Amino acid sequence: ASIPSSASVQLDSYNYDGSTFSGKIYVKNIAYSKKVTVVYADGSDNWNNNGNIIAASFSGPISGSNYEYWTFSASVKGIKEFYIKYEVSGKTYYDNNNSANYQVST
Ligand SMILES: OC[C@H]1O[C@H](O[C@H]2[C@H](O)[C@@H](O)[C@@H](O[C@H]3[C@H](O)[C@@H](O)[C@@H](O[C@H]4[C@H](O)[C@@H](O)[C@@H](O[C@H]5[C@H](O)[C@@H](O)[C@@H](O[C@H]6[C@H](O)[C@@H](O)[C@@H](O[C@H]7[C@H](O)[C@@H](O)[C@@H](O)O[C@@H]7CO)O[C@@H]6CO)O[C@@H]5CO)O[C@@H]4CO)O[C@@H]3CO)O[C@@H]2CO)[C@H](O)[C@@H](O)[C@@H]1O
Repeated sequence: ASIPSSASVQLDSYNYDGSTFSGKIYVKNIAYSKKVTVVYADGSDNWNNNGNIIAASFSGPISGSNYEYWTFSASVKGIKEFYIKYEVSGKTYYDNNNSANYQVST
């Protein structure tokens, strides 16, 4: 029911199974073609040069607003933390939980 005040992209929710990492993200609908991904760090907290990636996809719009929902679920066996990246209209935005990124306590 609650949504982002101003961010172009912001984390709705996330979860880890031990097996599987999933979640939802708030995306500001600024242009039609989008690219929203989650980039996480090693079970050893290694970023692999931003290479541990997980593509999210459009799930549904949020009525009464200029924001929408994207979802991500994938199989991951080792993960310490992550951040969210968003590209549209040649611009990039990020959700890095105010530079600390999101820790996954597994
Ligand atoms: O794998 C299949 C498919 O993958 C890609 O498509 C992705 C998008 O990349 C991704 O962003 C997401 O789209 C969501 C979006 O996030 C939501 O906001 C919503 O979209 C709204 C949108 O916000 C509205 O503004 C409105 O869109 C207008 C648009 O503003 C206007 O420009 C025009 O769109 C044309 C566009 O400019 C052209 O580039 C072109 O694009 C074509 C591709 O060329 C063609 O190959 C094929 O993919 O279809 C594309 C779109 O048809 O033509 C566009 C029109 O034909 O008009 C639109 C309205 O038609 O409305 C939409 C809501 O309808 O929802 C979308 C998803 O529903 O998810 C999609 C789907 O996976 C990749 O871009 C695409 O090429 C691949 O086929």
